[PDB]
Amino acid sequence: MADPIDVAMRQCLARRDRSSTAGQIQCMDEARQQWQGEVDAAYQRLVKTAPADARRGWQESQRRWLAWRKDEAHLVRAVYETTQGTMYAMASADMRLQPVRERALALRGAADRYAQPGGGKGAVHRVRPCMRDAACEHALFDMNRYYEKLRARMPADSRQTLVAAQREWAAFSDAMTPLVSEGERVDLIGARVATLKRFSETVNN
Repeated sequence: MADPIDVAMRQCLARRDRSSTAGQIQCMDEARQQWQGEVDAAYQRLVKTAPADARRGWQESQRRWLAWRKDEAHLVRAVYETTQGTMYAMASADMRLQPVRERALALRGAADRYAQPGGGKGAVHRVRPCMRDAACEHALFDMNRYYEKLRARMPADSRQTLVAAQREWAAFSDAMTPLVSEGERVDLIGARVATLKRFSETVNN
């Protein structure tokens, strides 16, 4: 079943008074704010129900997530201020929406797993090097490939915002590795690959 937030956004995008580009973006911005409320609520359930080791681990991940989001907004602006047109304005709005949605669903999945009998066990596990897992190694390889392509295509002024955003993303990624499955670890990297790839196809020097 679709989440009511996404059902509502769908209905919103169909509104007579939201057909303009500003109206479409406003629907997405309203959805993003609602997803941010679900981030905060799922994080609160998690802190109240998780075992102590996982609780501190997730608290660390959220501190790192927030710091990344703060600087990633600067990177989003630096990329899209070199663009023109409503296709790019829409892409930028979706850029802002999806990571909030993603963070909410991850927190929800953990809080649901910790809430049932047994599931709290094994919440924190040891960190194996990414290079043992060909899936992780391939995703990392692509990430650094698109990172370098993006860095080279950006105006010299904003390169420091990519450096800063990516560094805090990686610290967020590291905080998450002990708390999620190897598959989710790979998907965290794959999601960052897709963001950097889109940036590299968008920024205009």
